[PDB]
Amino acid sequence: AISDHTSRAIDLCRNPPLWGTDQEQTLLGPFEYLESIPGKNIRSQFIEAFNTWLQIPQDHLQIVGKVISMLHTASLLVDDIEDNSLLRRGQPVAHSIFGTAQTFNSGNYVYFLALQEVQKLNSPRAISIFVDALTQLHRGQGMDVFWRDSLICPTEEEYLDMVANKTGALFCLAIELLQIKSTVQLDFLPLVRLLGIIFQICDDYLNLKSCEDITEGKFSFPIIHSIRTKPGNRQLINVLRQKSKEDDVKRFALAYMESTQSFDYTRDFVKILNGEALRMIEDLEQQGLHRNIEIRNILARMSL
Amino acid sequence: AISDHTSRAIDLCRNPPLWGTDQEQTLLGPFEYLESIPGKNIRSQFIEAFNTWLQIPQDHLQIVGKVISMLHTASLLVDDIEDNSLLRRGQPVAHSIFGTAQTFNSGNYVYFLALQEVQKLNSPRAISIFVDALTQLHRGQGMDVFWRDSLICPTEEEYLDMVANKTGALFCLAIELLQIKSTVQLDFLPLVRLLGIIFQICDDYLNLKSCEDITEGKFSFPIIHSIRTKPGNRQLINVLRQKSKEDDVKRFALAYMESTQSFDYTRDFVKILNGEALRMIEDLEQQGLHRNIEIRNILARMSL
Amino acid sequence: AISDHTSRAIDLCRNPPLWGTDQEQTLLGPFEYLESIPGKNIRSQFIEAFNTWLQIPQDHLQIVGKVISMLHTASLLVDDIEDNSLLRRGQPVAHSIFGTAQTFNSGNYVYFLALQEVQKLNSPRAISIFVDALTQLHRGQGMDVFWRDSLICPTEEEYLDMVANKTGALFCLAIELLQIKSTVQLDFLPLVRLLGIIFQICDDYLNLKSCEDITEGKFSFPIIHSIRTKPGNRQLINVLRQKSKEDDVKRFALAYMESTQSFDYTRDFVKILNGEALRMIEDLEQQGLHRNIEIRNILARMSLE
Amino acid sequence: AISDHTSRAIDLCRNPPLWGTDQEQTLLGPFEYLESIPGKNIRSQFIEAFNTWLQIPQDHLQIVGKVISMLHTASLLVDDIEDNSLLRRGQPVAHSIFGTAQTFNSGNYVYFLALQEVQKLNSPRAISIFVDALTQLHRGQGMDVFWRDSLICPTEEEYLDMVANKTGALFCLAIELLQIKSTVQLDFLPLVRLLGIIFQICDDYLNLKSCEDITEGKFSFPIIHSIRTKPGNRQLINVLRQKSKEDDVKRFALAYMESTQSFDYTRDFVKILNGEALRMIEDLEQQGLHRNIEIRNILARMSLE
Amino acid sequence: AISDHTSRAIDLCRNPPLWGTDQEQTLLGPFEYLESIPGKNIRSQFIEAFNTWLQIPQDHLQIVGKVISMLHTASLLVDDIEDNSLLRRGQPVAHSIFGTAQTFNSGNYVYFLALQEVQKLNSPRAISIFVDALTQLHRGQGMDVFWRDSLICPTEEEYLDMVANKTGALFCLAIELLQIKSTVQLDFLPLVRLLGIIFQICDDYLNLKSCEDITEGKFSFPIIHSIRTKPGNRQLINVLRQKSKEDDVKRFALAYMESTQSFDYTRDFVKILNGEALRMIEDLEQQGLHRNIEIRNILARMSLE
Amino acid sequence: AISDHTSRAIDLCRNPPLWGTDQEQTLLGPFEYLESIPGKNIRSQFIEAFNTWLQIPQDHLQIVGKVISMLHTASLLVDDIEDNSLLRRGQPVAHSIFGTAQTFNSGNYVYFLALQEVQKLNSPRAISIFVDALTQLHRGQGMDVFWRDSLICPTEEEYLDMVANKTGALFCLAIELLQIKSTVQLDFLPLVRLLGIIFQICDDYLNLKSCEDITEGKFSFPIIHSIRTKPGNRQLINVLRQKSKEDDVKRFALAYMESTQSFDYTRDFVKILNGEALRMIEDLEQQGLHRNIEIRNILARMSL
Repeated sequence: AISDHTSRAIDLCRNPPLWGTDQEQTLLGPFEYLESIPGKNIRSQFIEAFNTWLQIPQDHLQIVGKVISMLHTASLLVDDIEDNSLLRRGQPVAHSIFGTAQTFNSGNYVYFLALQEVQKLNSPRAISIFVDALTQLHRGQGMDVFWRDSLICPTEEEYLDMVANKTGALFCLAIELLQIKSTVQLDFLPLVRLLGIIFQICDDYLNLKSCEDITEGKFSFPIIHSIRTKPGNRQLINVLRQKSKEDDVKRFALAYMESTQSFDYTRDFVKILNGEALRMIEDLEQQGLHRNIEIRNILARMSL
Repeated sequence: AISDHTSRAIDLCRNPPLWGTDQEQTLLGPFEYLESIPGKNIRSQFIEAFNTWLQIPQDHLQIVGKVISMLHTASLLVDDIEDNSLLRRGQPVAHSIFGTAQTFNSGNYVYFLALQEVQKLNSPRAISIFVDALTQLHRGQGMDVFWRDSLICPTEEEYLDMVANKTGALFCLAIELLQIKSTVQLDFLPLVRLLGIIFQICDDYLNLKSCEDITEGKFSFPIIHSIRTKPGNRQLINVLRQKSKEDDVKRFALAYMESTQSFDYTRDFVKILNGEALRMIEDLEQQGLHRNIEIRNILARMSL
Repeated sequence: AISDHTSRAIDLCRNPPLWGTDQEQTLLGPFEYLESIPGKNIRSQFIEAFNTWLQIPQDHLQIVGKVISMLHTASLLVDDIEDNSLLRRGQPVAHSIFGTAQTFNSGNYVYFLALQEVQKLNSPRAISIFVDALTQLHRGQGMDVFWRDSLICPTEEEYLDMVANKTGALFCLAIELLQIKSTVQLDFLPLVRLLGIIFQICDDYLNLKSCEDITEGKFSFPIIHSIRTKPGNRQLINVLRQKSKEDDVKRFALAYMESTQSFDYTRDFVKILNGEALRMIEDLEQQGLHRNIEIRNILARMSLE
Repeated sequence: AISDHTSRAIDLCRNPPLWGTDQEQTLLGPFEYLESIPGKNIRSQFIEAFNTWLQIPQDHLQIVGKVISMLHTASLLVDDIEDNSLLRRGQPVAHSIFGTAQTFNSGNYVYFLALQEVQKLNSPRAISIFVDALTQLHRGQGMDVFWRDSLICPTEEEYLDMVANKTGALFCLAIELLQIKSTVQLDFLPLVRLLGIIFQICDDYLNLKSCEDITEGKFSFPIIHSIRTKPGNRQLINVLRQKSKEDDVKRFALAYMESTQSFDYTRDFVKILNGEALRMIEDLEQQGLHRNIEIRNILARMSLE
Repeated sequence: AISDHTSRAIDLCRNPPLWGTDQEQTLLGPFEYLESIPGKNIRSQFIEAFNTWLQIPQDHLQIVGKVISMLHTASLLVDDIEDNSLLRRGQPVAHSIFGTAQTFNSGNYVYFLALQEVQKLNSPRAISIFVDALTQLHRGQGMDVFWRDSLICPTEEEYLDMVANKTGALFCLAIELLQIKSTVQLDFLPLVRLLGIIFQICDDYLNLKSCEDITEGKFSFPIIHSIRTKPGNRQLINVLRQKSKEDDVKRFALAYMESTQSFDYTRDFVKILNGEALRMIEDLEQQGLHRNIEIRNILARMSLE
Repeated sequence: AISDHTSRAIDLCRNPPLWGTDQEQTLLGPFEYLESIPGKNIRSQFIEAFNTWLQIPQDHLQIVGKVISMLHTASLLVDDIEDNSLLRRGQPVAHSIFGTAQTFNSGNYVYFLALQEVQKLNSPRAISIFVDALTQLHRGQGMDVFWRDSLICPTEEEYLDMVANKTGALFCLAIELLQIKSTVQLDFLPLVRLLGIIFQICDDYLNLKSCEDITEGKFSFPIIHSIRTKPGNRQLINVLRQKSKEDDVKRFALAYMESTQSFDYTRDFVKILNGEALRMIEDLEQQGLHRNIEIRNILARMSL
């Protein structure tokens, strides 16, 4: 009896087995669960906005879109595990059904599957950009969680660097992966970085004053400004550390934020940055590129 | 002074900052904490033993050892936080001091730093092997977590394929990385897979009999044999489900496993596998290599 | 002194004492607590509906009703302890007030008091039926607990067999206890078994739609259908394993069940079973019995339309 | 699809299935686990000792022994669940492996299996005795649990009545089941009641001084004496209420009980009871029976001197 | 090295050091925490109301008010830690931030500081009243804790005597301290005792029906009445023993108390006591005192109608 | 019905009831338990030593002894509650049987009963000294607890004055309450203070040469000296913050204490103090008091 078992073990050692579809369906549970929920789909619009300038074939666009979607969904899974959230897109979080271990494993597995997808493009530069983007994203996530846990308020420059590490990396990688097969070889990166900063700043106001950040202890842009500009009071720190859900705490925080006139400061920053972005877009058009209605639509569609 | 700020932000957008040491130091906290504690360090012996046949320079050996050490330590962090452990190498786990999210981020960051290090060898084959090994490791870890959480006892074959995915991948990657700059191009992979299987089985035996697997609900070789030898008895599986810390339950589990004669089965299994490994070694030496005392020493060191 | 105490003990050994009323009132605490809360009382209507066909005297009817009520309440106590519930009939459970040991003891004591009450009828058949019914009830409860604890989804046939063991036994015992003193000696067992299955399926459906089963991790008819209809998807099985008390998880589970079309399956099942039950009722009446409005009313009260 | 399922359900309603061995093995897990552990088995010797006087065939003896063993093991399971114990016979309790619900269901199922086994003897007297014994056992267990939970110290007479209900019922049932087929129709009940009282008192003494009762907050014979002899001191009762696992508290409790001189009281009590039991035995032998060495050996084994 | 240190030690022995403020502020942490939070301040109204009949100077009034405030706050700290409370005056308890030993020490230190402040009035009678009042308070607190821990329901008379010791002592001491310098030398003590009893009963009523007493297992007036009127029912006692935090158990307890009709009993009790207090007030005014609006106001404020 | 109960309540208000013995036996229960265990009764010998000079009647001596015994036992109860101890005089602590609330109430009740006993002496001075001594004791206990729980190491002088507040107060009170009826009227107080400090230092020394202070976190004289010198190596501090009972965690502390040679420090300290105390006894002997060898016997009996 033991001889047959040992022989089978040795034979499998000589000839490794083949991966099956059922096991892959087991390992990709949380990923599919979070992918089934409909979303905003901003990155697809961002990608098709830049294709009027580049004009690459279709299959390359499909591959890039697939890679970006995979990476974004995996990042969402891991980030929700880290921040201890409770809802996402109006539905329960993935680890409220499957657990922490399964969700973490699924996210990492999706990362490496996405890396496997890039190798079929046959370009070392693609591997280089992929690795650098992933390193930047992990740096940004680590700094965000470190600041949240240690209760040390960052300055504006540190927060902007963290945001450029955490959010703009995917946009920059998506734009750089398209330029491989294009005949246009200008430099689009500053525009993409500015757009990422604008997007992140806009989604920190429209989350409070059309408040889960207070409940989760987030350090957002208006919160940082309010903390820094008036160090004479220590009520916002205590409110953030309490992690309360009652409406009284949220109302108090909203009243204190309104008192210090932070919202107008955010509005002015966004309006100056938007003007600079429009100037950047205009400057690129005289280098030999046609007008871009879609990029202006994307820029104007969000504003404070 | 909005225009003093906006200018700084736009300047950083056009010219990105540089990563600092005081930030990499805090992103690598748990990694260095776990690396400080010394361990068995078996992989270094495994690498040095195989170097007799390959005979490669020293810088390559140092690079490969560093990569393997980083991968193993990151895997240890992630596995410890997934399995809900309390001690590691006789000291408290790293995630009881720094937290969960910090350990997660440190592990992933170490993965991608190791990927960056491999890129310096200037070889696409290295990237291919690295990606395949990481995919295999994540597959194995996911299968372990699934079986443990949902309470199904795997068969012997499924457990062996799982163990090959989780454990033998690192050994195979380490051996394949050295062969790039080596002049002998035989096939060592079956031997490495068999050695990995032997290592895992011996570890599973030594953990119980010289009991955290009983407390954590792990499925091991003796536990699988004891459960499947008497399918009409449901005592061991219930003990695994309760997840108890009491010593009486552990003593009862050990007595029950001794009743079904599982440890003898494990010993005979390992003996046959060791005989096959020695025959495999002797087969290679007839193709034009020299006698290797180190591999025989490491093989005979762990006999049950 | 020691002599007086020893003499009293020896005398009590020779002549045992008599049971009192205070101690019985102490031992019957949880039973009276659960009995004081008003309920639906479907079994009384079930007994009164079949009495039209049998036409037995009144005293036998009172005795049988009392026995059935005792057994039902004791089973409810034990079941509520085993399933780890929090509310019954809108009120706290008995073991949230009296503890677990007292409730266990009271339930078993009521079982054996009910067995004592049957003995006064002077019929061995009553003892046989009582023993068989209690054995079946314990078998069903044990299988339910085993499946819930070990996390195995039963097949539809296994679930139906467990339901027949756990729920229909009381109905069968109630109907057979009446036939001892009746001049009608036909066979009513298939009808009562079908009625019990219909009762349980309707209760399972009405628990969720119109969600403590999701919180307790129970395996019901729609949950089994939803789990087995898409074996490659493992969301409902994980939701059951987590034992959540949040509303969003319950809403997600209900939406997922609606995606697989389980409630329609349950409705069609119940419709076909009701048709068969009406056919069975009509063939009995052709054998010499009268028309029964009450059985039709109790059958038509539970229509998932 | 739906038609086949409905037809199968209806057919199983008409023809019920058969119980399998695979499910009886599942339901009888804890019972077999506790049965595998060896024990003293005093009841077998108790049955053998009385058979010298009665001289009944062997098959009846085997049946009675089986029934008594089943009842004893089920009562042990339920008592261990209710007592919050940790070890039995040097091994973990059953509900530390299987849970509480499965153990309770197994105990009740074994009760009803034992009741089924009695029915094959074809005697109404057996059923009567069985029901009375089970009622007495449940009364005793309930009274013990109530006193322990509510922190009321019973008097000596109340404790002795509870002990007679809890322990002596099995001995009485065992002796009376043998007398159905015997030609000796004397009265043995006072002797068996006295023997049960002696058994329980000796066990209570040997548990502490050859201390889980102190950890479980029990009210035993020496504890009752120590509490009642000095009503102005409230140290032992507080120690019982704290439910401590430390050795210092147990040593303090033993020292305090030695200060009260309770163990001597227990020894003198047991000595007088043993003398009365021997007198009772000798009274029976002048009515026509022979000398019984076995009962004298059983009596003399339990001397606290 | 060791010839200087010794010199400093002997120097301190010959001339002791002087107590400093930076340590006194450390020893008075929890006291200032609890004193900063605003309160009802009923005792100030009680003192001001009785001053109309006495007409003493202002400095004495300030001293007496300070003493009473310190005593009340220290008692609040000690009870709060004894009763395992979680909230006080809508804010977290002091011992959840500063620890337990610190609050213990602060309470005792405030007791003895208050004793030191009474020595300034230069009167032995003040010391006598202070010692008697503190002894009475400790007796009452001890009896309350004993009854709560041992699970014994006091009778109405025992509860009333404990309340008189626990609550009325402070009022009696406050009135007797003011009368030292007053020129009116009648007996006001029975009225003060009646007022204290009324205040405690009203607080017990308002705590439940305007429920932490249920969570902590306290025995109050309605709870005692409900337990004692139906001694054969053991639901409220068990609810108290479980020490639950759920809302369902509290709702059930309130419904049970309403079934017994305890709140009407409390209301009638308070009404009759109020009438007697008003008659007592009117009796004193016929001996040569003026009309007192304030005492009538504070008496009519404690009406449960 | 209601009328009878209301009449009884009003009658009780008119004529208050009388205290009973069955209630005193319930509130003075956690105390009579501790009073039964035999002890060293050092204070009785200390009182009897000083009576060879004062020559007072017997009744006053009995009263003073009773008062001191009550105060000491109540202080022991409260101290054991505060410091979270497990044993006292080889027996379980009182609050391991009766709970915390009952023991605290018993201690305070005994304090006030002892105060009631002093009033029978008919002397305002007695009340004054009683109140001052109780205040000093509470100050000392509070300062110790604060230092122990806040983990701030004190210096030598503040520790010494805390000890004078905590321990010497009872000795000073006992001696002062004896001089009321004595014709001899000099100043014995500095001798009493020095004797108290010597007693405390000797007991603290013998505690580690006869062990639970390390487990609890007591700041001994050798521990204070060890932390003062070597203002480096935070191991005795941390050892005193792990509250561990393992032999190992204590096997080290004794070695670390012996490394700095604190034994010689304590021995020299106590020898100098003993010489000073002997000299102080000699000087007082010249004012006309008879030779007294009881005090010298009680000083030499506990001497290093």
